[PDB]
Amino acid sequence: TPRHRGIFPVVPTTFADTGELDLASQKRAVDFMIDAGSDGLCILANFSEQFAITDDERDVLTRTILEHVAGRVPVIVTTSHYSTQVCAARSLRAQQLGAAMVMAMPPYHGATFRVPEAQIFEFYARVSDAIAIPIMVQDAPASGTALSAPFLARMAREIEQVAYFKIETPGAANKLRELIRLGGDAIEGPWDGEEAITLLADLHAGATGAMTGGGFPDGIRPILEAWREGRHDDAYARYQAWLPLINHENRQSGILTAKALMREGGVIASERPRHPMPELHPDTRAELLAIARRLDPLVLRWA
Amino acid sequence: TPRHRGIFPVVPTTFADTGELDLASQKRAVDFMIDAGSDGLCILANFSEQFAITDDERDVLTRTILEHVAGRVPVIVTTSHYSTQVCAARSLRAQQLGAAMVMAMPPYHGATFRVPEAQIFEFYARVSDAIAIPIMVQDAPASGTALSAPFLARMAREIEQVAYFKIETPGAANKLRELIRLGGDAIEGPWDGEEAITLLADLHAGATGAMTGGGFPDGIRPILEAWREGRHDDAYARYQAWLPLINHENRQSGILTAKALMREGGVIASERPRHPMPELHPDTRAELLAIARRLDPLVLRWA
Amino acid sequence: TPRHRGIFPVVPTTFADTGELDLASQKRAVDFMIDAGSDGLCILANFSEQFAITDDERDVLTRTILEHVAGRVPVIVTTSHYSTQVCAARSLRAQQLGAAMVMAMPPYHGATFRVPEAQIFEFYARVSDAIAIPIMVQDAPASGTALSAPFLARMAREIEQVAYFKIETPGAANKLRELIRLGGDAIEGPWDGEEAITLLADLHAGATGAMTGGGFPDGIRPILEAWREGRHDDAYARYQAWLPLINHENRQSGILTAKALMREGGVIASERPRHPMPELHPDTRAELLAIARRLDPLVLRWAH
Amino acid sequence: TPRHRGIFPVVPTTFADTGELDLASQKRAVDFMIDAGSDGLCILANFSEQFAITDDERDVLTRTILEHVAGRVPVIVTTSHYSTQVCAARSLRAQQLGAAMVMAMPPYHGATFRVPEAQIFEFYARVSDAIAIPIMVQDAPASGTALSAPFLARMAREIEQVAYFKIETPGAANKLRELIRLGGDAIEGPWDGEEAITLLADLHAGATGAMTGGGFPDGIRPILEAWREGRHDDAYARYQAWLPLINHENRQSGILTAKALMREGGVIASERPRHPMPELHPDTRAELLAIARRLDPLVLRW
Repeated sequence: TPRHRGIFPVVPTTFADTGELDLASQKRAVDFMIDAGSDGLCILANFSEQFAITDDERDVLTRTILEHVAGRVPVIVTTSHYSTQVCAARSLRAQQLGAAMVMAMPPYHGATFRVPEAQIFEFYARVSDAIAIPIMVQDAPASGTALSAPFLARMAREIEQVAYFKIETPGAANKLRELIRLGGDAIEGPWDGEEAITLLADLHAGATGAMTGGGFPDGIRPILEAWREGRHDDAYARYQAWLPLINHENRQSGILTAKALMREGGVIASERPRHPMPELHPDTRAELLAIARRLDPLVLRWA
Repeated sequence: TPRHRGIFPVVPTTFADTGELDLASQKRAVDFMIDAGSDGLCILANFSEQFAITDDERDVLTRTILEHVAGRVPVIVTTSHYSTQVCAARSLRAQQLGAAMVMAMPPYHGATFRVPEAQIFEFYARVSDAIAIPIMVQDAPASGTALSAPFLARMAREIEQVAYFKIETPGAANKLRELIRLGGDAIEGPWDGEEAITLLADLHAGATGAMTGGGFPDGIRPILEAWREGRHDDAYARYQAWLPLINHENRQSGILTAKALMREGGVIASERPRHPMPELHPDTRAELLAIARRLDPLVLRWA
Repeated sequence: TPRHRGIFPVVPTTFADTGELDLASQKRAVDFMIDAGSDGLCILANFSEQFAITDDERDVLTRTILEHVAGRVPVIVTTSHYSTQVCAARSLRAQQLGAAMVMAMPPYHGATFRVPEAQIFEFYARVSDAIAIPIMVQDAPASGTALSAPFLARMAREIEQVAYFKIETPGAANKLRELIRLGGDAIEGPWDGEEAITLLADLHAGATGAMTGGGFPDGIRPILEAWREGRHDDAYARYQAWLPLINHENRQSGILTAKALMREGGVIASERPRHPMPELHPDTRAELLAIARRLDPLVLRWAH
Repeated sequence: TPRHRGIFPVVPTTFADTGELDLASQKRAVDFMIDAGSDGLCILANFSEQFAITDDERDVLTRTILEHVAGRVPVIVTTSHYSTQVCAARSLRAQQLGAAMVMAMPPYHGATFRVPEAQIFEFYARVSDAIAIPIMVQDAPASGTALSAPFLARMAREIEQVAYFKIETPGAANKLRELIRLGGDAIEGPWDGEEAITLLADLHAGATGAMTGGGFPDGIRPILEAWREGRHDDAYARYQAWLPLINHENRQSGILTAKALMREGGVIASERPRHPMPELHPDTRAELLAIARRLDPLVLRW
């Protein structure tokens, strides 16, 4: 039934050492992630350092990546913004350029600006009225906004284009179960995230998609395939094999994991983050590569 | 000795009922606030709904307001952004269009993306390198970032343009006390904020400027002048008279307090916030105007 | 209509200089606060430094303060605890010593340990099933726990003893409006707190009670008097006169406001908090007494 | 050269189904965890549901557990409390009953009551003046209190009994690197926690001790043994084998992991938490046992 399933890794934003956008590295990283087996791509998400770029750069990347994907895989464009009209504009802007789906945090700002449920509902309702592609609601700690399972289900049933969900708050597996139980057939895509650290538990709960990091979709995807085909022991086997790398990305190297792997493999030219995000500790990067070389991922043997 | 002191109210951003920028009303709001006796103005701050406007709208508002002010009063342009290079470029642009000062939060995003002290310092150090006008460090809850007084004085002594501070975390008076003690004459501008709810205590602590709401700066300003010339009983008198209005702004009508008074006074065409910020409860608005009509502020008798 | 209304200020916990309980100063403040015109008292709340005392001191203070009150005014005993059975046992114990009402935060601990709505409901339902006195649900920032107006109203409808509420979260006035509309007759006591900083807005919203600081109940009570008597303009004027002192308590002197006023007024022997809560800044203490001496509060003219 | 190192798992608090203390199961739990190779034990911590018990239960549990240990292993008693004198008196009482060490969060309450750095320093300095056993500073998210690495290093270099640390804030490994460098010889034990989820990275950073869950210390301890012996590939191997179980405890079953495993293995009579802590979802419990039964833990053959 669902339009979109599988692994949809987050595309990192590639900068040159000057801090400017490095679009040549950007298309190569997309090509690798496509060649790695991704069922799709999510762009301008938090692992893309979206908070560190400008509206103009955000426009450049939505055209650059979408035109370079050329229809190979579906693309999820992250369009989060406090203003409803801005988010609807970006979302409509994304669909015209060929986006298959838009993802949006609830409206929020910083540590103190929160939006009541009634206006959060209006926010997603009006973005849904503006576009013809489905909306993925992001339930992540960065928003500091509580989206209960009953409220999430209510939006999927009462708002047409609300159909997908990225549950990455603590206890996502239990929340995924309740989201599916309460939303019924309006929950088209209950997905998890957080670099697939709880993927095994979430697949038990009914997750049909995973928004992972971009470093090694090839290493994670067979877990979902083995889960869909009922090969649960193969699922635990691959999960246990790649869990130390997943755990290192989730806890140590963080956002810069994919870029540090893509740079060591010659996929992109510079793994630098945009200042002032701290760069990777040399030992943290050393341990990341040590773990990654026990698993032989495509990123280190692609260029 | 210092370049700036007094009352520097926040200019709200005036939208049309459709949500687009209402530049005609935006110019009227500036002229009223200048006519209310404001020593200066600060634009694109939290009470300007800056988190709900686009980058293009920032540049539109920065030029349009800095052109309409025509050097009458100095203007602080808020340029906060996570990226160091983006904030520095906005800060240089503000300087080129005639800003007397720039205000920037520490780099942050949402509830979870924080920056360590070392990189925060580098952030302000690099923005100071790019400009020749003073920088106002903002110490506010919205950033979720701890900026200790030893670290704040650290920056004022060892970063060239860092000389002004807006203190509005809880216990701001006692923080203003410790900041002035550790920093001395390097603390050129120890200012307070939060709509001047704690102004009297902050004046005791040694505050020389106040960034307040934009609705009634004529009501608050005599307390700074009365304190400037040692009339602390006159200062208390005007503080007690206007504190119920200030308390209603801080606790009830919030960001929209200024636009509600201007719209009632015919100063602007629309007091609507940009959705999804909740609109004022009708009782909250009536109670706001009931207290305002008791004190005869210029905004209700200007058009 | 309701069992209780009016001002219900929080009784501070009086320590000696070295930090042990000063029950002698503890009883004098109780007498003073009743002299100042309190419709009732709340003990062991946040302004009582309840987080800094032991379980044995909690029972000592509950037994001592309730016996010294002698039924003069109703007493709300704060019984908050993470554990359902501990809070329920505390609330039954308080009821047995003469407590008129119990106040309980939702179950929580620290910055990270929270409780789902379904178990918060079960928490209060079991605390209600254990006692025969009203329960006041505390909606305050300290718990870091979201309690919506529909959830609070549902608890008031479906859980017998849940009938009072202390709304202290931001936007308390409009939340009181939504609570009363959704809860109806189940809302016996929609009250506010936060030292009466938002009282005038809250009285507009329908607030029938206030849990304030204990330093100057005589200063705040006339606002609610004039409000229940329809003298709206006199309520504003009284609110405006005492607002710089309320504001100084809310923003500057904080918890220690009541103790600094009671110490200076000779009501208690020591104002000091229990370490490591910082002591009052000298300037902050001086500005507190300066503002108070403009208002002639009983705490600075109590001869007992 | 440090007094204490190795694995010091948290002893959960065993309740009855009714909610009362189940002391009979409590002693069995302690005996199993000692049987599982624990270098020491930590009691009344967060995985013990310390926030759900009263002071009297706190005292009764400290007496019962210490007496049942009889000095077989060193015991760390968690004595956290906002009040300095209350924490000092708890730490002294723990000492007189034979505790080798005390662990204390910085003073805090709920989501809004924080203590400035200077008063935190006085808090630990005063608890140190009152006792003659080492102090473990707990740097954990539950306190909502930021403790920088220079500050933690300063407390140990300048406060006598402050000598151990449990680093559970995010990015613990990189904070442990800085704390170890800054603290110098003054840090007797830089330890990690969080059920050993970051154990490998924290061993790289120089952690010499781990405060884990109580369900399978036999499964985690060989990781520390191999690392101290310099067998880093073996340390990774045992870490990978047990990481699915560690991950499930950290993210899915949580505090109830140890008790659920012990109840299944017959160690304890009831795995329930104290209400209103939610009970384990049955699917979460079934996934936990499925993973544990792939590893032959002592808890399922005790």
